[PDB]
This record gives sequence, C-alpha cells and structure tokens, in this order.
Amino acid sequence: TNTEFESIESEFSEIEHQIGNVINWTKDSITDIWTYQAELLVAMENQHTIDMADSEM
Amino acid sequence: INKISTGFTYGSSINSAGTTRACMRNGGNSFYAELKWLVSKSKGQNFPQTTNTYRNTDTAEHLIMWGIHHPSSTQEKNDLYGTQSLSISVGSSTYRNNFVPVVGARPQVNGQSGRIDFHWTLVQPGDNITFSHNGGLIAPSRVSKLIGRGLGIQSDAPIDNN
Amino acid sequence: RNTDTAEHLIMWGIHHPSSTQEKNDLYGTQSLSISVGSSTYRNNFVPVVGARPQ
Ligand SMILES: *[C@@H]1O[C@H](CO)[C@@H](O)[C@H](O)[C@H]1NC(C)=O
Ligand SMILES: *[C@@H]1O[C@H](CO)[C@@H](O)[C@H](O)[C@H]1NC(C)=O
Repeated sequence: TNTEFESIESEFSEIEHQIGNVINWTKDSITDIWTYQAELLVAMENQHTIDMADSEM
Repeated sequence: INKISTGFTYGSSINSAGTTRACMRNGGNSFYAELKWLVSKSKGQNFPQTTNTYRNTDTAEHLIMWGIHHPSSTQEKNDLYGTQSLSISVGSSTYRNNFVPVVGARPQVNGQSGRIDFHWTLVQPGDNITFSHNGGLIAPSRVSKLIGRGLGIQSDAPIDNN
Repeated sequence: RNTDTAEHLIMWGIHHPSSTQEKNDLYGTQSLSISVGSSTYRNNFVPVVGARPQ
C-alpha cells in the first residue's frame, strides 16, 4: 500500500505548546497501536506455522 | 519555484539606497536580493503617501511576500520616514489587514538594533492586490511563484549520487 | 441582559470605509473606536481606511 507520508514535525523546532501536545498524543497512541498490533500479529502467525507444519507431517 | 517581476515604480523622493552591514556581499554593503528597503531621499523630510497595486495575468496562483520594519529608537525613525504616525494597509479581494510601526529600547544583536517582520498572502488568477503606505514598507520588487510538487528532507549527512 | 435559562449567541460587525471621503461623512472626523465587554469576554477594535479594490 504505497501511501506516502510527509513531515509534520520540524526537527529544528520552534513550535507552540498546545498543538505540539495534540500532535504528541496521537503519535504515541498510533505507535502503541502498531506495536501492539504487530506483536500479536507475529505471535499469532507463529502459532499457525507450528500447527500447520505438524498437520502436514 | 519560478518568478515574475512586480513592475513597481516609485517617485523621485523614494529610493532603495539603504544598506545594512549585517548581510555579506562585496564588503557588507548590500540588502536582500528581492526586497527593497524604502527610505526618504532627503534628511529631515517625511515619507510621502503612495498607493501601489499589482495585477495577476498568469493562469496560476502566486505568492506575494513583504515586510515591515521596527525601529529601535525615536532618534532613528524620524530620520528614515518622518515625524508623522506611520500606518500601512493591505487589501486584496480576499485579504484584509493593517500594521503599525512601533519603537522602543531593545537589546543588541549581531546586526544593528532593530527588527523587521515579514508577511505574505496568496493571490488568485485575474485578482489584484493593493498596498497603501507612507513609510515602513519593505516593498518587494520581484515576487515568487510555486509549481509542481516535491519532497522536503531535513537532515545532516553526506550526499551519495551512486 | 439575558433572562433565559439557556445560553445565547450574539453577533455584530464593524465597518471599514474604503476612502477618507466616506468616514468623515458617515461617522465624523474623530478617531473611531469600539470596545466590547462581558463578564467573560473583553476585546477592542478600530476602523481603518485605505484604498482598496472594486
Ligand atoms: C512532544 O514530544 C517531543 C519529542 O519527544 C518533545 O521534545 C516535546 O517536549 C513534547 N512536547 C511538546 C512538543 O509540547
Ligand atoms: C485588476 O485590474 C484589472 C485591470 O485591467 C481589471 O481588469 C481586473 O478586473 C482587476 N481585478 C479585480 C479582482 O478587481
């Protein structure tokens, strides 16, 4: 899925304090979603591989 | 980015001879490449009121940018612009604002003691903008124009062309 | 004054004359000003004239 992203955070930053906090909150929430989503996905797929291979035998 | 010339012209009492030591070109005497720091011709005479307008005949939107100058002492402003109460206004068919110079004691910085703040607005095809001012206007002489799309990257590392 | 049991919403506006020949006839020759103050809100505005488009 070739969605292309662009910067929203200035590394050489001089930002405000409210909108900065709003942007900070969503990034961690989505980051936790990806971390929680990814960890269960891999651990979930490993279960099938072990189970499937044992069945073919 | 592309460009188109303003076409602006100014009277005999207006000039662009102001120079600042803080910018580096051929010994220091210079100013930005595409903005004009207007000041009075004679010493002790006021800045005349002038109206200026710009037309857009291109098939695409533009981006006009200008600035206003803040002196740092009462002894400074009267020499440059005059003794009257300065004021400038900008109005397009989609924009409207007003600004006023103000002076006061301030710190020292690498270039002189003073400040200038820039402003900008978008202009549509077949649309005009007008500038009314009698001092303090850092009037542009060439305007910018943006086309296409790119990708901004902000880092610090050697480049590789292979 | 509000005597109802619910909040309201009040709107107003300010006039920007487009030439000095306008304001001196409509409003006068003094420096116009306006201030608005509630128990929760406080602001101030000023008319300003200047050449503009059509
Ligand atoms: C937002 O996060 C950045 C990066 O961790 C941090 O530097 C900043 O203090 C946080 N809060 C803001 C920008 O208000
Ligand atoms: C700008 O000025 C030109 C002058 O020919 C006029 O034709 C055009 O309608 C003006 N545009 C606006 C938006 O008033």
